[PDB]
Amino acid sequence: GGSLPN
Amino acid sequence: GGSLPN
Amino acid sequence: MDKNELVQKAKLAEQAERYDDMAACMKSVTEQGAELSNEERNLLSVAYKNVVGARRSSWRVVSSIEQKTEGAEKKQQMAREYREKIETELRDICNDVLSLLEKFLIPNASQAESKVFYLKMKGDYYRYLAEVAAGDDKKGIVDQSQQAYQEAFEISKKEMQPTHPIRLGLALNFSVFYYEILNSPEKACSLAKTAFDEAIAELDTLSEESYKDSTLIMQLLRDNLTLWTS
Amino acid sequence: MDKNELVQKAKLAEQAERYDDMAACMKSVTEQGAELSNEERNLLSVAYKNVVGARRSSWRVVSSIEQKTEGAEKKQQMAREYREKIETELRDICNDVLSLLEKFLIPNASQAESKVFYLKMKGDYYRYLAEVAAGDDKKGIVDQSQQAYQEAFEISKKEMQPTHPIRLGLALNFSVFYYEILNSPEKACSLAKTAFDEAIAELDTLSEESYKDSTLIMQLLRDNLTLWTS
Repeated sequence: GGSLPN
Repeated sequence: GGSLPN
Repeated sequence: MDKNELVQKAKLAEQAERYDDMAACMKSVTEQGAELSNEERNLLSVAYKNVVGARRSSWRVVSSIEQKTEGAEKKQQMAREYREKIETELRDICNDVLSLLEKFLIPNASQAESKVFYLKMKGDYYRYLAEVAAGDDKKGIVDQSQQAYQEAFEISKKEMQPTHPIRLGLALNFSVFYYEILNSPEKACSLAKTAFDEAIAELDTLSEESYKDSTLIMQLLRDNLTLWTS
Repeated sequence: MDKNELVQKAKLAEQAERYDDMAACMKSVTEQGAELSNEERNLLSVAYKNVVGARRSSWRVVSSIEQKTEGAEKKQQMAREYREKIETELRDICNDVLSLLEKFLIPNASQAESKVFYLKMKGDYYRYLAEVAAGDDKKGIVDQSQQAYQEAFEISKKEMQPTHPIRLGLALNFSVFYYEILNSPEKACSLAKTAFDEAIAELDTLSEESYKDSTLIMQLLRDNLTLWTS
């Protein structure tokens, strides 16, 4: 859905 | 479910 | 600064979820000595509730980790130390809120609605101190919370209709105080059921501008009833 | 203090969601000059991502309020001022992260995996600066982000399999950089599709300990593809 999460 | 929320 | 300049910047901080900024602006509004409008009263309430609420949640997490590391000496000592640091932050936040209540908010409260609101807030933040206290200092903390709740409760029942959201929300937190702090599941259940039943018995007194607020608190009163009846 | 004392307290701060404490402990671990384990590397990454992520989210909220108050002079000026305050906080956070990368993290990175990780982090936090920058200073910021991403990308393709989560996560953020910063929806789509297709073409290279991480990033690559293809 976007950039890399944690 | 508990105390008063905002 | 200007009070309106401080208020709308607190509304911006709320949208940005920067509740430290939101509490700082509403604190300076209180420190100007003037009575708060109901809007400013709620902005101050929401701000410090989020500021103290973050420490309460972090305290519960670290406290629980402390008890599940019972047989882990090094891990439990770190959890105990971190819980004590969060506790010190939590006590400073409540002591500031209670300081603002006793110097500006409750003394200058001209209206019964605001006095019930601020006395409930005094009981709430003494209850937050009671959650992290122990011993005789806790007993004095608990009695302060009960005294503020009781006086607010007596004023609310004499001056407000049973469907008033502030009176309903006060009965909600007062019952929580009885269940969680005094471990009386039924001095809370009775209070919660009485507030719910008296609000349903006089549903004609409920206003269009406040009926979704009151109906929501009636749902919460009934949830605590169902949960405590288990 | 002791490094292990700083690390597990950062793990406690993560559970308590106190990311300012978590970033402070992992910063001191970095400032001790020693290379970070992959655990400490991720704790430092998660901590500052949450610290800078709160400002990015608050910046987006206040920035949007600033544009919807276009014909409200007094409200827009306050929104503009508050956005500038959040921006200053955001630039200080990235400048600290970039300072830690250039003094301790990238220079002491002995392994290709860690160097790709830190060079991706340098590109990420320059991208966060590019989100709030303008003019020629922005152009230099953007070129720094592209240089870090590109060098990390070339090392990752020479030293890692296409299913490596760090290589996949690098291609995910690099494509985001092309779409959101350079406004090239297809230098991003091609990069994202190439990373996805080459990972599916060599799914035999995926490890049991990292396959749920890699499969998740492949899902994110495909979501950006679907969204950018719209």
